[PDB]
Amino acid sequence: YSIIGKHSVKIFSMLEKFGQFHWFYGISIGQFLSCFKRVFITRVDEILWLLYQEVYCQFSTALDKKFKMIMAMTMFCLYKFDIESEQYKEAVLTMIGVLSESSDGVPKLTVDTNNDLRYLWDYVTTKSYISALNWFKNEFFVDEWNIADVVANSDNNYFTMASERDVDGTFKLIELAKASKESLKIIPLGSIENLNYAQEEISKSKIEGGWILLQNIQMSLSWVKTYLHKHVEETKAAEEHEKFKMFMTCHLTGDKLPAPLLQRTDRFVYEDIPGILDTVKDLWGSQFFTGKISGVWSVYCTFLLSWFHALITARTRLVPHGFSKKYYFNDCDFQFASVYLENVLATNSTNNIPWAQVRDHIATIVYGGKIDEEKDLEVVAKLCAHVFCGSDNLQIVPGVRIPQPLLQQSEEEERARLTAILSNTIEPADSLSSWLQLPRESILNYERLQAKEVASSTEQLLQEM
Amino acid sequence: DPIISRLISREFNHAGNRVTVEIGDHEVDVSGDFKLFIHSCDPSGDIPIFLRSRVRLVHFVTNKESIETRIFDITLTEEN
Amino acid sequence: NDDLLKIIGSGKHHDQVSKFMKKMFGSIESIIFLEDFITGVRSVEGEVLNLNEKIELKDSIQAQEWLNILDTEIKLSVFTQFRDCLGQIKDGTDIEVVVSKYIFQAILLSAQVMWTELVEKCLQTNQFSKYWKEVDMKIKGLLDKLNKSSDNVKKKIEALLVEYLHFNNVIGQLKNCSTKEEARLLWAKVQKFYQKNDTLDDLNSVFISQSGYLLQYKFEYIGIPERLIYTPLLLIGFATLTDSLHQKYGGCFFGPAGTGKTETVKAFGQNLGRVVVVFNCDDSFDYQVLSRLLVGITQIGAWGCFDEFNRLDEKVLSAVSANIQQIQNGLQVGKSHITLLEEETPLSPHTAVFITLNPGYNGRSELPENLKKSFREFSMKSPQSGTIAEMILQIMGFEDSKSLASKIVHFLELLSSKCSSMNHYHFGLRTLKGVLRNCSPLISEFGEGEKTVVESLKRVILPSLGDTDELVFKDELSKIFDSAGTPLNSKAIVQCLKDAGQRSGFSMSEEFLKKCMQFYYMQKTQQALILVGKAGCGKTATWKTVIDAMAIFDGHANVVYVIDTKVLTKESLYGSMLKATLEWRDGLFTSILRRVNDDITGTFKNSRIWVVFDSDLDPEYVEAMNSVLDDNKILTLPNGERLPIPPNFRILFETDNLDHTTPATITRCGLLWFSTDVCSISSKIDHLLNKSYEALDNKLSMFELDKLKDLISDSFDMASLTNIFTCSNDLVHILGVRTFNKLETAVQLAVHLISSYRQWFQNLDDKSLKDVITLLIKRSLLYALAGDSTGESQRAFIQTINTYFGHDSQELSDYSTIVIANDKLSFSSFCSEIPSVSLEAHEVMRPDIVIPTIDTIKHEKIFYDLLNSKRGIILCGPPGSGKTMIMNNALRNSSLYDVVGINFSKDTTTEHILSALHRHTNYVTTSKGLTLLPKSDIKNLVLFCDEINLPKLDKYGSQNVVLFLRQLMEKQGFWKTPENKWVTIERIHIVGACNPPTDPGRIPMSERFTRHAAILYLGYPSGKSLSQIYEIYYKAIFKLVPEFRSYTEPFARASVHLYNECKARYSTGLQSHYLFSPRELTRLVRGVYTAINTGPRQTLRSLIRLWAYEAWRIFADRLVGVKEKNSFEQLLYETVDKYLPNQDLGNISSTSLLFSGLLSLDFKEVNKTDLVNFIEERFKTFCDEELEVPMVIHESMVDHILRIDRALKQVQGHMMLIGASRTGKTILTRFVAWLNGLKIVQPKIHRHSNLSDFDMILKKAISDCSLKESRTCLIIDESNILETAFLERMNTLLANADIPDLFQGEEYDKLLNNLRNKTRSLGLLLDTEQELYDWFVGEIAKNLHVVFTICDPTNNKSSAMISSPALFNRCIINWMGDWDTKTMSQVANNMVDVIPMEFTDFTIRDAVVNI
Ligand SMILES: Nc1ncnc2c1ncn2[C@@H]1O[C@H](COP(=O)(O)OP(=O)(O)OP(=O)(O)O)[C@@H](O)[C@H]1O
Ligand SMILES: Nc1ncnc2c1ncn2[C@@H]1O[C@H](COP(=O)(O)OP(=O)(O)O)[C@@H](O)[C@H]1O
Ligand SMILES: [Mg+2]
Repeated sequence: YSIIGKHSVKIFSMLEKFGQFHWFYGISIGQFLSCFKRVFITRVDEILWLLYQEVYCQFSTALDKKFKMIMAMTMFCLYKFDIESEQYKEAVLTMIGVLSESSDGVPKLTVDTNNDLRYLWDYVTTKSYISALNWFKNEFFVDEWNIADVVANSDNNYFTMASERDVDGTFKLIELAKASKESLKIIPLGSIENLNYAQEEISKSKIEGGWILLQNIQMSLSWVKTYLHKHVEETKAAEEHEKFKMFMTCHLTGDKLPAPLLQRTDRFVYEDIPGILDTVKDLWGSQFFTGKISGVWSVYCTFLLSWFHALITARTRLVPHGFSKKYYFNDCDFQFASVYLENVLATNSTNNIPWAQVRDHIATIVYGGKIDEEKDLEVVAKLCAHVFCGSDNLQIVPGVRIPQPLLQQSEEEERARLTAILSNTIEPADSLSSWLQLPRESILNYERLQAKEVASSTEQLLQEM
Repeated sequence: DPIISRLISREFNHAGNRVTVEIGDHEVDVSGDFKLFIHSCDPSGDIPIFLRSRVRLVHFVTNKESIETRIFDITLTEEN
Repeated sequence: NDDLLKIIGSGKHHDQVSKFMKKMFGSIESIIFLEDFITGVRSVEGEVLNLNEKIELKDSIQAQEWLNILDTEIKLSVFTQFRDCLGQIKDGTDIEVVVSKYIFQAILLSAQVMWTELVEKCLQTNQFSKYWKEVDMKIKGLLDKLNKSSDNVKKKIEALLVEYLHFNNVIGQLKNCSTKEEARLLWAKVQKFYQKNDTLDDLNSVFISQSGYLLQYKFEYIGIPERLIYTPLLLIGFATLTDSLHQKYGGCFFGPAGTGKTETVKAFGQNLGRVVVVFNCDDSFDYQVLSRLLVGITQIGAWGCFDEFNRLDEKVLSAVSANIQQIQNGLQVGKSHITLLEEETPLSPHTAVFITLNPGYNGRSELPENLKKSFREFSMKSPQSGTIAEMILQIMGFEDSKSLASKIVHFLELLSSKCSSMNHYHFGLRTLKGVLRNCSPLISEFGEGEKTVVESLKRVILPSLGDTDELVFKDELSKIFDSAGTPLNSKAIVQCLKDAGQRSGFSMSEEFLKKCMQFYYMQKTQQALILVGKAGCGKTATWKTVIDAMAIFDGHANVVYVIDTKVLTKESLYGSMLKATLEWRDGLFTSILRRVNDDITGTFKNSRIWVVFDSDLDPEYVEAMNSVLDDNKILTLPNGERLPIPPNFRILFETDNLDHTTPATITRCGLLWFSTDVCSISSKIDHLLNKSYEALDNKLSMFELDKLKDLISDSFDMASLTNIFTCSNDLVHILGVRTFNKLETAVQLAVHLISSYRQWFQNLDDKSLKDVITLLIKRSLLYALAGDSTGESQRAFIQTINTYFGHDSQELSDYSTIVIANDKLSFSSFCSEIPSVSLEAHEVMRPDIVIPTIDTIKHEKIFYDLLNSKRGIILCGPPGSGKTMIMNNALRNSSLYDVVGINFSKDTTTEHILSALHRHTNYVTTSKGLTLLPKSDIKNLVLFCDEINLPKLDKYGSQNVVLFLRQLMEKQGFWKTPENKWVTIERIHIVGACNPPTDPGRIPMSERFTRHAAILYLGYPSGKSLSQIYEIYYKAIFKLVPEFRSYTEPFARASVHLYNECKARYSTGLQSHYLFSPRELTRLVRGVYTAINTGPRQTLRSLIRLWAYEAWRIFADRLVGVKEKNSFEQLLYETVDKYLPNQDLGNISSTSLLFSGLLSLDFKEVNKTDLVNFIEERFKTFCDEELEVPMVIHESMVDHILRIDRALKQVQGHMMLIGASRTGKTILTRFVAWLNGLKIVQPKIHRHSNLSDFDMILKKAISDCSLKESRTCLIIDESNILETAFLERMNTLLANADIPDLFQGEEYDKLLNNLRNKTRSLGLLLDTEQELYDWFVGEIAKNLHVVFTICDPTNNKSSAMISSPALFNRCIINWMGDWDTKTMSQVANNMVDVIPMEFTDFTIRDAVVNI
């Protein structure tokens, strides 16, 4: 048990250290105990490997993709350094050293002596970064739990799922409630009315047993520490209450949630990022709900914007190559752009040539508003050059051309036509370089960097203990 | 503060009936049914060397080390 | 409420409401009446609005009712004055006509509307050219009408100019476009001002179009505000603003300060006929007031801007941000009534909220989350400068504004890429705005031409450049544009500059004339000048020379106030307010302005006033003056005022560096960077000589003087010295001072040494006379270049001097001197002849006792010579090297000078210097210097400032105490800090000692202060002189044991060997406090005497052990650990065996030699067994009688008890104990103190204790020690020292033997009084003030005993005790840091003395303790 014991502190030390880097990354001793009990319901060797697996299965969920892979590389070294050869130890470390900028060398080869390790260096040597990073995850041979799975297994009425501002799992929770047990209630926390209606629907849903959601709490936070902090703590009658689950959405980058409330509630990180085409299809999808105030022509411009927005967002993640810093673009940015588009058509003739100041105003006020660096300001503009001015044929991406509205002029049919142009296309493997006009060589540079960041923070963690 | 100081070192002036301790200025009577305990919440906090040497330091701390001790109890209940 | 109550009360009056209008409108200042009727209102700008209908007023009318009519009519009146005017211009009327009849806000809007209508048509036609020239004409027309206009209408024209310029610019840009699409793009970006010729309700009739979006001009009065110049960037801001609002969103711009975020929000308001309410958030602003304002804004439908929103305190920020959401959410939805501040108040939909976000230390600030989907965030950027420059050139009187603007920018842009990246170089727009500002008066001289531009470029840019960059400027200025051949004002000023310096003593060098020229021309334009350069550049010479030249050229007198900026506090200087009574008293900077501004009783109109800041400049101080540096020219009080500054009143800043100041501060002033020294090394000497000659004319006849100045010229030629000054560098210089700044130390000395022997020059041989001169000049030249050198280096430099001087000319020797007869003229050169001292045993230790050496006399001679020159001396060197004695002996001996000792510490104040002086100085108000502070008695005074490189420095890094001395050395008086005037110090000299600043503790001093000092490095002596010196010390104490008179040399030789070895074996590398010096030797010598003077007749076996005990207590008590302590046992053994060879010695370890006067009547070695028993009987007693605490007496305790005993017995008894904890260092102290019959005072401090508390505790203990004769022991623990000052107090208590600050002023007089009472009582009356104090101090010095108990010396707070010199030098450091195995077992044994145990295996009790 000492051999079980020594490993488990070094594991807890590692999970504890994530809570130092980030506030949401918390772990109690009870959470580790409850996890180790699940491990039961060469004997010692298997029980040990059962621990490493069950810890990776439960605590992988409450971290983001970067820290998933940091914990993977680490936990793998925490096991295999004690278990395997010393020949093994410097070989895998000499590999983690190459991924990081610490050193670049060739590890120890013995024919058939090590095969899993022979396979890993092949990933690192093929300059393929993301694959090498995931190698450590897969070597755990765990089924990596989906938010649903986590929720189902979980035996608590509360959850707080943080996420980057790029996405929101609010819509994932809709399909999660639909697929099992229904009962979905989305509650924005906005202005006294929202909080006031909110606290009413809180006390009543738990007696009723419906699922409830508290959208983007972080903004209405002052209230949380006073009402929600006490309310959720007092509700150990929520144990008594009908099968009901409360959900809270956070933002990782943002105001720090009360730690007591946070540690009491289960934690997840939506990390789930849509492709360009799917975001285009998702932008265009709602747009039919609006009704009709404009011409058939406009729907073409709204389609154009759907593509545009989905292309800047795609680029937002890849920095430095891409944008200089992280910028966040919203449904607000699309809204303010759409409204200027309706306005330019409401003030101008249906002659296509109004195009010139459509770009300036989109690229410098609507979207270039938050942009401060001259470098990035050009990027928004150069995108507008491409997305907006088109005659007859646009070719947004290399696969897809959008032709300008036809003489038939049906507003029904053009929606259906422009939806059809989405359904014809199949998003290539190399989207990030083919569709976003930046080079492939840049994308690899980025892949390298996030590798280096996982590789570093792991080495650092091991030396610290 | 320093004033408790004489109460921490067990220092007194014995008298006709009374046991007096100097606090800051006034010499005050000690009962003897009187007890003293000092409580601290943060182990980051550093206490003065005068206190730390005359004080019986006891750590009621829920450590990482506490996991090693507690895992064996749970392991043995499911092993033997 | 208060203001509201006055208005309801003042209804009777009516007229008294006009005061409050300024507030509740923003635009207007006062209201106009015909008593029953209101004729109109006037704006804060001056502009007078007359209403259409004059509003009638009656008795039974409410303020509420009448004012509500006024708000209505004031807006109506503005539409009337708009349409009246719009219509007129449409009917072809000259804009100069309209100006005189219509309020600006009306004519502005009429312009916009007609402009727009004429350009709107012009886009179809393309007749841009016809309308452009047309507009250009209106521009020129408006411009020249401005020069002949009344100040009020002068604002109106200017404000319109900003607009007309924008009009033409946009037409221009339109004319030029490649296509019609290009033009129709550009036009959409602009604010286009339309009117509805369709509709009713005229205050809604005007609207504004931008980016497709429209915005109703509301008709609020705006007055005539200072209008922001339109830029592309500007329009953009206005464009985002409109784009937020159009979708019912709040505008928010983030970005760095100075990007004019709120000014935009204000400007965007005015353009739409709105006065924006600006909330300056967190200028300690009430939430309750904002909460009111927010309701007011949502009711009135106003626009509100949060000026720098991010800097608000988190609870407030939450509260406010939540409120704002109500408003922004109310509007987005269009809720009729919104609830905010727990009430249903309605919302005008005309309401909007604006937020400016300055960046934090972290980064560019963010909106709270809730506000993110409620506001639109925008990034303000500095304007690309070209565009701003063009306009500015246009306004002045253009010539070719487009060409100049492009060329000016390119040049500035180019300098940036071409010049070196140098600290203070700013080529940003600020700078070009400056060049352009400087241009306006220059145009007056020349033309609205490029040439005037070119002059202004070199007038601002060049005086700031340094020699490499000085040409890049010239190369690229003529490369970019060439203007002129010849300079105006070329002859006139120059002869007034040469004649100034001829008179002043200076040389007109290529550089000095330049930097004089640069200056002259800059005063003219700039009111604030900066002069930066190395100490001894020539600044104080340049400006003092130029200012002087202007009184010859103009005929205008000057009135100069040179203030050392950082000697005084912001409060001492600007104006300080007192915390409870809030009473405003003047200061220094404000006060000298009020002679000029408040009461110009004499001639000030025709005079010029210059206020110089000689000290280092810093943000804190310039920020409190920034308004005078601004276009304002007015001084802003913290409370009470703005004071306006005349054109006469010029502020200069003379300083050595800039690193602390902001680019902002630079660019308001004119900067004059002194690349190198104005003057030639020769030329300096030249002036310096003549400066020195002037002194002598007042004390030496013309015949004498004529002949002595002849001598100087022929003895030293420049050719010789040139090599010598170059060789100066090729040496090690302690307390480094540059060669140029050493010069004054030579010449003053040289002249004094030659003026010295003037009588022997009358009659002596002319060949021999040269030899006396040449020698003195060789000597004065040595100390002034090599005086701060090793002396091992001096001797090297001596040959270097002789080498480069004529070979035959009188050689310099190491100890070289000139000698003359008592009663006869004689000549000869003899050196190194020395007295011998004989002193009795009692005399051996005496605070003033010097055994004259080959080097005592050497130093003392030079040292005294420099004072005769009257140059401040800095004595620099190791501790115990004799700086203090040499200085003290040389002066305790002479009648001429009298010494005052000031000991400096980490944090010494400039009042401390004054307080020390107040005892020995006597202020007299003689009309000769006004106030003077000359020595109290008639003969000269010497302030000796010991540890001058100890005092610390501001957070910027500026020691004011040092600048204060600098002030005294250079300026010769100082400014009185509270009372506010100049007191000129008379006949007081400054001398200082200090350690090498490579040493720890030490702070580097400003060359601006040290340039005024002669620096002499004194090191340690010989190891052979040390041996010689202490022999004579043993000689005196062996008058007590005459049978060992033959033993004094081996004792003296041994004491030095012990010292030499301890110093080498136990260095600061092992432990900090391992710092030894000849003080230790002298300490040992005396320690030996005291043992003899009070011991039984001594055998040689006694004496050596007597010497050995003292040797232990002086050198080894401080030693930590045991490796080193055993090392000393063997060292002492090694030394006795080499110098005192006896087989009568015993165990020399400190455990075996125990010496005491506790058993015997005489100080004798006592028996270990006899002592332990003596302690046992005394500790029970001490335990019973005094606080009950039980302990075991062990071998170490007895050894320690004796340690403290010898300490506590000596006159000044200072011991600091380093004992870890629980060792008992505090308890043994209490004991030994009680045995010695010493009152134990133990400062009663706690978490809440102020300095004043500790002050009290100290004062009493001091007053009881002299005026009650108490004999107290002060135990200070590390815990007691709570603040920095507390330790500073403790230092003053040891280095001096009083605390001056406790007893100052009237509390000085009370002490002084009480002192006289007790002095008489004991049996002497003491006549003078000094006679009594010296008893008081001397009483403390012998009755107060401070023992320090510090537990972890490793700790950085407890480190500072041992660090501090005062404490370290005057204390006996003792080490108790660990319990040794033997002492542990001894203590354990007595504790297990109680025996529950019974016999076992193996001893039983012996084994348990060992475990
Ligand atoms: N034309 C000249 N001829 C001879 N000597 C000169 C001349 N100009 C300057 N000097 C010498 O230089 C010194 C000028 O002192 P000044 O106060 O200007 O130096 P500084 O650079 O301002 O020093 P700090 O920076 O410490 O104020 C004078 O002592 C003078 O001897
Ligand atoms: N010629 C001398 N005669 C007597 N003592 C001397 C002599 N030279 C040096 N000393 C000793 O050296 C020490 C000089 O140090 P100190 O007076 O503190 O000078 P400083 O303050 O510059 O260190 C004195 O304690 C003195 O005993
Ligand atoms: Mg000067």
